[PDB]
Amino acid sequence: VKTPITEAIAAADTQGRFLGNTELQSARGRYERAAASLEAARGLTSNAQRLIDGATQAVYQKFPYTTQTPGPQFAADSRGKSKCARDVGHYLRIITYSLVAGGTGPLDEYLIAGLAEINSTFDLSPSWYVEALKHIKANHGLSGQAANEANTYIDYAINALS
Amino acid sequence: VKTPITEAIAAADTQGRFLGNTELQSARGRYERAAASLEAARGLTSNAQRLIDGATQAVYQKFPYTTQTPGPQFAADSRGKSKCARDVGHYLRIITYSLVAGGTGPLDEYLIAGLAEINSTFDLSPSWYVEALKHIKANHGLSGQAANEANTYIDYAINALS
Amino acid sequence: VKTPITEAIAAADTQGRFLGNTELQSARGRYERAAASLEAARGLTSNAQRLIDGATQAVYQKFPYTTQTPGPQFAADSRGKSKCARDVGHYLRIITYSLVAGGTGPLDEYLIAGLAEINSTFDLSPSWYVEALKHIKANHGLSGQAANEANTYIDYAINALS
Amino acid sequence: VKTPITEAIAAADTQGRFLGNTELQSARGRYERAAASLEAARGLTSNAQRLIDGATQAVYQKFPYTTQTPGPQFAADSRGKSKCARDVGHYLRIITYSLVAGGTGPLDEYLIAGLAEINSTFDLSPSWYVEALKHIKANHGLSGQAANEANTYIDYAINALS
Amino acid sequence: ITTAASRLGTEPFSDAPKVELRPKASREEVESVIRAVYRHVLGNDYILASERLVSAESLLRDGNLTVREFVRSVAKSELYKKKFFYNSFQTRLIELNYKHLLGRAPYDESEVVYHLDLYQNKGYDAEIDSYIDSWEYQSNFGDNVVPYYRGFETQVGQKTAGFNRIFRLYRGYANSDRAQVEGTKSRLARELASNKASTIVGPSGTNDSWGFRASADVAPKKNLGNAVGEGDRVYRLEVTGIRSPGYPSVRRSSTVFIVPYERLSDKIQQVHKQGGKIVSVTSA
Amino acid sequence: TLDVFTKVVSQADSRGEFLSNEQLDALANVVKEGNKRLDVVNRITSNASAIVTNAARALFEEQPQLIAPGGNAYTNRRMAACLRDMEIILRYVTYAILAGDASVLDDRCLNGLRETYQALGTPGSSVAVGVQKMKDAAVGIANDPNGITKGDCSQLISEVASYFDRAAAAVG
Amino acid sequence: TLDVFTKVVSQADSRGEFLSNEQLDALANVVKEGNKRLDVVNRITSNASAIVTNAARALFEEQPQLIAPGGNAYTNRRMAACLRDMEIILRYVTYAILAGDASVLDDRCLNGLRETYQALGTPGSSVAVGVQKMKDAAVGIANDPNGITKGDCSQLISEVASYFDRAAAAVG
Amino acid sequence: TLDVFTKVVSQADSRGEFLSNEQLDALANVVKEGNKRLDVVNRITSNASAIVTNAARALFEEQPQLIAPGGNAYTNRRMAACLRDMEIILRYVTYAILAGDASVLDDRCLNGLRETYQALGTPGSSVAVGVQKMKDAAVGIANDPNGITKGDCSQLISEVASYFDRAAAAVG
Ligand SMILES: *[C@H](C)[C@H]1/C(=C/c2[nH]c(/C=C3N=C(/C=C4\NC(=O)C(CC)=C4C)C(C)=C\3CCC(=O)O)c(CCC(=O)O)c2C)NC(=O)[C@@H]1C
Ligand SMILES: *[C@H](C)[C@H]1/C(=C/c2[nH]c(/C=C3N=C(/C=C4\NC(=O)C(CC)=C4C)C(C)=C\3CCC(=O)O)c(CCC(=O)O)c2C)NC(=O)[C@@H]1C
Ligand SMILES: CCC1=C(C)/C(=C/C2=NC(=C\c3[nH]c(/C=C4\NC(=O)[C@H](C)[C@H]4CC)c(C)c3CCC(=O)O)/C(CCC(=O)O)=C2C)NC1=O
Ligand SMILES: CCC1=C(C)/C(=C/C2=NC(=C\c3[nH]c(/C=C4\NC(=O)[C@H](C)[C@H]4CC)c(C)c3CCC(=O)O)/C(CCC(=O)O)=C2C)NC1=O
Ligand SMILES: CCC1=C(C)/C(=C/C2=NC(=C\c3[nH]c(/C=C4\NC(=O)[C@H](C)[C@H]4CC)c(C)c3CCC(=O)O)/C(CCC(=O)O)=C2C)NC1=O
Ligand SMILES: CCC1=C(C)/C(=C/C2=NC(=C\c3[nH]c(/C=C4\NC(=O)[C@H](C)[C@H]4CC)c(C)c3CCC(=O)O)/C(CCC(=O)O)=C2C)NC1=O
Ligand SMILES: CCC1=C(C)/C(=C/C2=NC(=C\c3[nH]c(/C=C4\NC(=O)[C@H](C)[C@H]4CC)c(C)c3CCC(=O)O)/C(CCC(=O)O)=C2C)NC1=O
Ligand SMILES: CCC1=C(C)/C(=C/C2=NC(=C\c3[nH]c(/C=C4\NC(=O)[C@H](C)[C@H]4CC)c(C)c3CCC(=O)O)/C(CCC(=O)O)=C2C)NC1=O
Ligand SMILES: CCC1=C(C)/C(=C/C2=NC(=C\c3[nH]c(/C=C4\NC(=O)[C@H](C)[C@H]4CC)c(C)c3CCC(=O)O)/C(CCC(=O)O)=C2C)NC1=O
Ligand SMILES: CCC1=C(C)/C(=C/C2=NC(=C\c3[nH]c(/C=C4\NC(=O)[C@H](C)[C@H]4CC)c(C)c3CCC(=O)O)/C(CCC(=O)O)=C2C)NC1=O
Ligand SMILES: CCC1=C(C)/C(=C/C2=NC(=C\c3[nH]c(/C=C4\NC(=O)[C@H](C)[C@H]4CC)c(C)c3CCC(=O)O)/C(CCC(=O)O)=C2C)NC1=O
Ligand SMILES: CCC1=C(C)/C(=C/C2=NC(=C\c3[nH]c(/C=C4\NC(=O)[C@H](C)[C@H]4CC)c(C)c3CCC(=O)O)/C(CCC(=O)O)=C2C)NC1=O
Repeated sequence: VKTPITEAIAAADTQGRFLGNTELQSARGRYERAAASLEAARGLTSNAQRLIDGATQAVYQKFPYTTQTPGPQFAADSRGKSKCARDVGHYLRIITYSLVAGGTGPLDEYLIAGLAEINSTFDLSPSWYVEALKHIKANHGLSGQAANEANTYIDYAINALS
Repeated sequence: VKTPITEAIAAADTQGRFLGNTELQSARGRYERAAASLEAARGLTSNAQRLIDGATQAVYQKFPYTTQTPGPQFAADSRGKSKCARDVGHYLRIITYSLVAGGTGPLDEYLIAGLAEINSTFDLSPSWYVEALKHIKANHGLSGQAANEANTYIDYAINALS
Repeated sequence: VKTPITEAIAAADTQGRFLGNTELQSARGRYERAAASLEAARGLTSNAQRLIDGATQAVYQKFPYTTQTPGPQFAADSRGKSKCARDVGHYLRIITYSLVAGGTGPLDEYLIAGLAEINSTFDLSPSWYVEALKHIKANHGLSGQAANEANTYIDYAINALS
Repeated sequence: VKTPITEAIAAADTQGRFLGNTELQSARGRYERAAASLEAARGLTSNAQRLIDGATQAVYQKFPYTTQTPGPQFAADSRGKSKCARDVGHYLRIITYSLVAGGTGPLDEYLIAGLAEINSTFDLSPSWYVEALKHIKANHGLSGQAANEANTYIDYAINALS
Repeated sequence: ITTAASRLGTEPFSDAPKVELRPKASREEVESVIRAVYRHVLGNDYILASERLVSAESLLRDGNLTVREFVRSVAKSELYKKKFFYNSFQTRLIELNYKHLLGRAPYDESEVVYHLDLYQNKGYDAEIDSYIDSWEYQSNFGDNVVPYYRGFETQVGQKTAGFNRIFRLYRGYANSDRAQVEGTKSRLARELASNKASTIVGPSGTNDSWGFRASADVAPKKNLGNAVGEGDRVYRLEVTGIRSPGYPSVRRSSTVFIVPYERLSDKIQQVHKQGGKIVSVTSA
Repeated sequence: TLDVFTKVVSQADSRGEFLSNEQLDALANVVKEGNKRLDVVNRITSNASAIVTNAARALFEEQPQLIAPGGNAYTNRRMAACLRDMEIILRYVTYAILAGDASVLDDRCLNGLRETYQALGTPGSSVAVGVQKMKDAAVGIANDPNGITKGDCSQLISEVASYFDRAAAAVG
Repeated sequence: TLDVFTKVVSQADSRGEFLSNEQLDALANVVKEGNKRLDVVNRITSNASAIVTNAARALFEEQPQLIAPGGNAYTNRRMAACLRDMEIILRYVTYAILAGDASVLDDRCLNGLRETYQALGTPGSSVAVGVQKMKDAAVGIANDPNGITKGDCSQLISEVASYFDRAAAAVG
Repeated sequence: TLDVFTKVVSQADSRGEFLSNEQLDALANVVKEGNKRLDVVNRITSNASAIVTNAARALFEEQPQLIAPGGNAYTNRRMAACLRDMEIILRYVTYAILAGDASVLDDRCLNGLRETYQALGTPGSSVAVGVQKMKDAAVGIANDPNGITKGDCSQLISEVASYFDRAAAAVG
């Protein structure tokens, strides 16, 4: 995983030297950033049931054919819609993981590695989850400097989908 | 050279990816550290003629034989003492360089690379400059948080001598 | 270890070929050299207690501060002077080892590998043992062509210190 | 080329160190060997026309078919026998070269490199030149220590043919 | 190569023993393997004691480590990047990693194309893993054998255009490859996609003139014109350094001349009067 | 790889004197504008893939012969490579914005781009238009205030417009 | 890689005392027998290829099933490899004769030969027999005086017969 | 890597004739002066590190701008580059003295030194002064008799002064 604490560690490991002031200043940049990021994670965990209900209904109204077309890949049957709230319910965990970790580590290790690899096989269009995250980007209800911190990881996932 | 801005750059270069929030938080750790480090550099540049006079006389009183023993390596003649104030006058530049750069880059690139390599050849004992820097460590006159920042680079040079 | 017998062996090993006349002539160069080198080792082993007493007292008169300055590194206390005769008593073994082996093998493997590595840490100045060996170089009492051959291993150790 | 002088040089080059006493003893092994080897070369250069006449006639009596069988490879025609004295006249040069150089350098660089490579193509049986050299081994006329030195390079060429 | 190796300066590589790593541990042979790794991989740059990577070495003493895993670890180290990767172009590096890790100059441009799409998708640290985990590495270098230059011999399957890109890579044993006057830029990025093979220039003193690089818009190697000469033999002679009369007379030193046969004998006499040195004439 | 700080360091190393007072006064201003520098760099990489596709369509409309057969960007491979590359300008531009210096931009993405095209056959001019179509959209993305505090960064945004103009004019 | 000299050196290093007088008296004898050591080593490498083929025919007669199909040394390739292996015994034996010590013989040609055969299927006993057939011919080549000065080297030739017996018994 | 012997060998190989009698008479003289060649080579490597530091101080006094800031040998690292290197002239010179030929000196330490400096910025004069300050001290170290038998080696010492002058004039 990648964390700007461990980013300072693994960089000093390859040179084989002690933690100088170069790696040390990377730590307090992570520390005081957490105080604008931990209540950025509290805004998402409190609103957990709102957003996965909101983004799933936003996908169906954006793409009206995905409720009607017969196929496993789509959401015509009940299982599909049961797998719908599982998927976007899985996205909001990693965003709260990567906000709390303070880096794009959990987004790298758990979501986007091989994400373009599976979507070619199961013909899941990535533009489905683009509109899903863009609903969360506009309706997460967070405000201020802390909100900006929660806004980048949403946009970092979108550029990984495309 | 090594700078926790460029430490964030060269790390993101080998992975071949954009500047995420992992590398970005390493920048503001360097930025707000400079405000306790730039007037830590102003305390040394204003007191430039004091410390190189102070550390040079502190070396002679610590090692009284280095003024008496005949040799080029020593400070018996006048050009030895002329090369005395050149050497410790060269140390205080890099400490003010590495305080302003905010990393141990200029200490790496300009002072300690091959520093143990030359001292075996010219039989310059490194314990001479250990006592020279320890006089600067006690008589710099810096106070507060800024002093702590100027105190590590003095101790980082001492561990490189030994 | 390095020996001009084994120097002929390890060279013929990498080419994967038999001991030709190229490697064979390196052997008798070692053999007839031993007859001027074995009684060069007998001149040192018979005079063992003379030289370690002579070189240790020569160090104190050259550097008079090393008996007065308080520190573990110096010879102010009794256990310093007990460690004094241990160190130069350890040098004369390897010179008699490298004279008998006929190469700089034991000087490489047992003395000078990491010799500049430890002296930076324990602040033992190498110019101490330079003057120690130079007393042995002038007072070993050996004569003739055989004496000259030994003279090289003393000078080979000095260039390794510097 | 390979010479136990240059064998001492190229070995000290890869370690990046000076010519110690390890490489130096390989030189005088080459030097005093030359005095039993240079008049070993004078015994061959004075008897040049004897041996190439002797070895060529020894080949024909050993293999009587090589004078009768029609082919370019054989010695049926005149230009075969003209190429006969050229080949064994070329062997005696390199033996006098490798005796004077004191190593198997010229035997390596000029004779046996690719010697088993060409004889598969031109169907020249190596057992032809085995009996050619064995006549030179018995009829060189060299005696004493010098003869022993000239005897190895003949046997070193035979093992390279087989 | 011998009596061309004296001129080109490749006589030490021509008779160079393989170091290996026999599985019995000994400090000296390990000490001489380590100099053989850092000399070839870092291009005869020097390593100081802070630059030694002494923690890399501890693993090497143990049986499990193999020169091959060590050569992966020196190139991924930030020391090696500080000399080569930061102060250079990415195509130059793809060209450069074949010189160190594989030992040969790049054959085609298509080999190069594969690396970029690997470098983007998986990073530089997985690019060096693809140089090491190649069949051409495993065939000629074992796990316990140092990479050496294979540019000279046949290494069957090589193209000869790559025989001469290796002489564009290093200028002698003595050189750093940061110490060539085109240091930062890729010397072979133009040659790889023009798909021509430029002229071998050897190093200094053995060759009187080392100062020849291929220009941007230079004369074509094979020509069509009879060139006034009565008999068609046409030869293409280039000069290296011209310091003849100044500002209008020489606007461009190192210009390539194409001179036919019957005035070739006077042409060499004009070039020497100009103080220029000839690296090559070539029939076409 | 150089900073604004190590720009002053390597310049003060060549004269061999201590760092002057106004240089520390100027670098103290870079600390104050340091938080605006993270405002502009974070806004580009969030809109990185959206500005690659949007500048690609405006390029391949206005020069239609590229996609067209016989063009340099016709087949799906070359096209993929060219499209992929337009990030590599933006990869090395946003390095230089966060560095505040054009040294990282020069020796990686500028040192051989005008070199590599004569052997490749790609038109230099076409690439410049592509980067100049990034510049008016990258400045426009960082310009507009929506949910950020209002400040003034016209002295800082002009550095970004200089960086694309450095990247454009070195090729075409 | 150890000598007779560095055998005494590394043994005297462990006790940490100076080299005793009789050890220098013993090593002075090795100088006197040093020229006989070059007599014996030069005689083997001159007859190296002649003793590989001659010991091979006596092996492959007396165990005919090896060359025969199904045998371990049947096909030309394995057969070529086996021939090479025999020399490699002689390569590391004549190293040990010129070294005067069995340390070089042990860690290269002895340390894994009895190891490598269980995975290979080669017969250890057969290999041992082949090695022995070298020993009675290698001793017999160095024994006979023809054109050399007569001396006594029975205390030195027994070292060579010990080296092959060390090489034989460590495998079979 | 060539000798005095293999110089005559490769020259006699090109003509394709046997070695003439006076060439063996000349090489017999090299055997007689062979022990003086080991006298001169052993004296340099014993005083190797003492003549590197002593020639360095005389260089860096008489060109003070080098270790002054802005100079090519200013910082500690490059300074060790130069210091480490001055052995490499002496490493390849004493190879050539013991070889008796300048072939090893030419293709390692001479073939690219005048090449490598235009890309490096190291001045030519510094190298020439540095090696020419070694030469008058290396000749002076091997000249004086103290505890050796007196002989005449002026025809041999002039080879050493030729080797440094070959190393000096090929760079500056
Ligand atoms: C894009 C707007 C235009 C374009 C792009 C294009 N380029 C190529 C081929 C190459 N591109 C490069 C570029 C770089 N290499 C580097 O190392 C860096 C900095 C990190 C850059 C920017 C190189 C080296 C090549 C050569 C081959 C390679 O991919 O490795 C192509 C493919 C062309 C071909 O295959 O012949 C394309 C399509 N070309 C256009 O048409 C656009 C105008
Ligand atoms: C100046 C900062 C550096 C420098 C320059 C230098 N140049 C020469 C010689 C020549 N310079 C040119 C240049 C051009 N000719 C052209 O047609 C063009 C394109 C418009 C250019 C740029 C040429 C052709 C020459 C030839 C020699 C002449 O003067 O006619 C020298 C003299 C070299 C000599 O050996 O005499 C020098 C010194 N040198 C430095 O050290 C500066 C850093
Ligand atoms: C922790 C991060 C993470 C995510 C997000 C993830 C998604 C993911 N969704 C999948 C399938 C699926 N994904 C969906 C979701 C959708 N399809 C639609 O029709 C809608 C447009 C859209 C939802 C808005 C559906 C319905 C399936 C089942 C498709 C099938 O079974 O073929 C699959 C393959 C099968 C599976 O195990 O269920 C994966 C791996 N996996 C992960 O590890
Ligand atoms: C930019 C960083 C930098 C430093 C600091 C540096 C020091 C340095 N000091 C040196 C010598 C010296 N250093 C000293 C200094 C001292 N000796 C004493 O007696 C005193 C105890 C002590 C001063 C307090 C003296 C007197 C010399 C000359 C010694 C000689 O010539 O042998 C030398 C070797 C010769 C030289 O060029 O002058 C170096 C390289 N070099 C560097 O590149
Ligand atoms: C410098 C060291 C050196 C030697 C010695 C050498 C020998 C040599 N002799 C050859 C052929 C030959 N060698 C011989 C010699 C003989 N055949 C006989 O019938 C006689 C028994 C015997 C002479 C006593 C003949 C007749 C040929 C021509 C055979 C052919 O053309 O097929 C060939 C292949 C063709 C060639 O270029 O001429 C080589 C390479 N090459 C070398 O580079
Ligand atoms: C044995 C064959 C051999 C030679 C000859 C050799 C020379 C050599 N000198 C080098 C550097 C260098 N050489 C010098 C030498 C000097 N600079 C000055 O201004 C002084 C006048 C002078 C010393 C008196 C310096 C200073 C450097 C380092 C330059 C730098 O780091 O920028 C380099 C570049 C690699 C490196 O520095 O790590 C090489 C290859 N390398 C070899 O393998
Ligand atoms: C020579 C082989 C070759 C092919 C076939 C090829 C196709 C190709 N079609 C593209 C876009 C496109 N492809 C289509 C085609 C379709 N979209 C639809 O809605 C329909 C379902 C479908 C046609 C039946 C459209 C409409 C675009 C423009 C989409 C956009 O601009 O985002 C693009 C990206 C942009 C471009 O340059 O125009 C490529 C590379 N490229 C190649 O090099
Ligand atoms: C690395 C993570 C990180 C980020 C992203 C960051 C951004 C950041 N931008 C700030 C301010 C600001 N940022 C902007 C930026 C702009 N306003 C405009 O109208 C322009 C269009 C645009 C520039 C193009 C402005 C105007 C301010 C006002 C406050 C200040 O000067 O810092 C501040 C001041 C403190 C605060 O907002 O709580 C923060 C935190 N700080 C961090 O620690
Ligand atoms: C499966 C494929 C295969 C083949 C063909 C093969 C041949 C082969 N024949 C050999 C010997 C032999 N080969 C022959 C055959 C001949 N000599 C002559 O005089 C005749 C001209 C010629 C037959 C027409 C003879 C007589 C021996 C014994 C020679 C000796 O013992 O020195 C040998 C070496 C000793 C041996 O094990 O018997 C091999 C390896 N080996 C293989 O693995
Ligand atoms: C320098 C010390 C050293 C030795 C000795 C050595 C031996 C060695 N013998 C091998 C194979 C072999 N060796 C033999 C040998 C024999 N077969 C018989 O029946 C006979 C008893 C015997 C020949 C006298 C055979 C048949 C193989 C190959 C077996 C197979 O691959 O199936 C291999 C396998 C791969 C390869 O050869 O490249 C090694 C490494 N390696 C070493 O580093
Ligand atoms: C059959 C049993 C037997 C052996 C083995 C034997 C060897 C033998 N080799 C001798 C001499 C010698 N042997 C050598 C051999 C060499 N020196 C070198 O440097 C070369 C590399 C090498 C030849 C390649 C030399 C140089 C001598 C000097 C004395 C002489 O000329 O005989 C002598 C002379 C008398 C003595 O040493 O006591 C003996 C005894 N004598 C015997 O009765
Ligand atoms: C200052 C000018 C000068 C030199 C150079 C000089 C050298 C010199 N070395 C000599 C001897 C010698 N020199 C050596 C040296 C060695 N042999 C080896 O095998 C070793 C590797 C090497 C020592 C490391 C030996 C062994 C001798 C034998 C004679 C003696 O003991 O002097 C002799 C004795 C007289 C003579 O040779 O005519 C001379 C002249 N004499 C001079 O007047």
